[PDB]
Amino acid sequence: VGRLIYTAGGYFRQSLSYLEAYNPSDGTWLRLADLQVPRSGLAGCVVGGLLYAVGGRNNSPDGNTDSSALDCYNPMTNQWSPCAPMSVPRNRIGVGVIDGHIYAVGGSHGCIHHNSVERYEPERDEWHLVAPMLTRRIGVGVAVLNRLLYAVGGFDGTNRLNSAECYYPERNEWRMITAMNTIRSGAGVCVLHNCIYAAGGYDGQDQLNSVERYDVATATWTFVAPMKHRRSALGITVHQGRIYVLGGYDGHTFLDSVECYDPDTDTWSEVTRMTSGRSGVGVAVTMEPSRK
Ligand SMILES: [Cl-]
Ligand SMILES: [Cl-]
Ligand SMILES: [Cl-]
Ligand code: NA
Ligand code: NA
Ligand code: NA
Ligand code: NA
Ligand code: NA
Ligand code: NA
Repeated sequence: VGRLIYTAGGYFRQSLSYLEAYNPSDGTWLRLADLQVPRSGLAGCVVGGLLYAVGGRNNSPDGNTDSSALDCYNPMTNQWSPCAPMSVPRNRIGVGVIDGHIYAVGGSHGCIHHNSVERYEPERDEWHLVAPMLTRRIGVGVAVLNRLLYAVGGFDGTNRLNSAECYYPERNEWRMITAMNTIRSGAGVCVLHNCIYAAGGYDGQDQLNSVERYDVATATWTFVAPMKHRRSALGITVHQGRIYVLGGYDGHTFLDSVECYDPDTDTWSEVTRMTSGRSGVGVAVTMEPSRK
């Protein structure tokens, strides 16, 4: 019945295997089954109650490799299971879910900065390429609003981006929308109360604490209250009508801070500290694990 905030993987000196679940009510962190492979720069999402870990990169003292992997965690068994991999490795990926399908957007593979996009069908365990973005985007933020897919910011290999573009599944076409006020790579992007939020990131000079919100009806981005802590490569999710931001990098430290945005008051507050600081996590929300 209760839902937890799951954080998977991340980076602190090397990529991490942690899966931990935060209970915003009783404050606990539950330590769950490790990822099969340590990964940073991955994304998390939930479909049908199952948690998915998508893409990323294994930075290890034995060597570094970008990842095409898709893996699925079932809270009712506390077990990970592999899925079919993506067509290419995608480090610093963004993902969104439309109609029960997972869209993997952008990211990098070595020196390749992807504009390509592909779609996963859980009911067939198959990926299929769809139309590529207008822009190559690593560290791209992704959100779904009214069954359209939005790709926000990122880094094209040369320039960091304030542009955003919108994918129409029925047309299989990408269209540019209004750009953000601020250039951001590695921002946290999510949807809350029918608006897209973009929090934090890196503009090529500073890590950011500013937060802006996109309203489709007006096609305008508007600043809201900034986070307490500047952070790039943060994890973000929505739980019970509030945004949570987890970890990240502030130019000096890998943060363990978790901040929570209340839209009704337009206020951020620090609510917990992760068990260790890290950046580049995948985050999503689903039902708590079966006690056993
Ligand atoms: Cl590509
Ligand atoms: Cl919820
Ligand atoms: Cl994520
Ligand atoms: Na592992
Ligand atoms: Na995500
Ligand atoms: Na896989
Ligand atoms: Na298929
Ligand atoms: Na960044
Ligand atoms: Na707005």
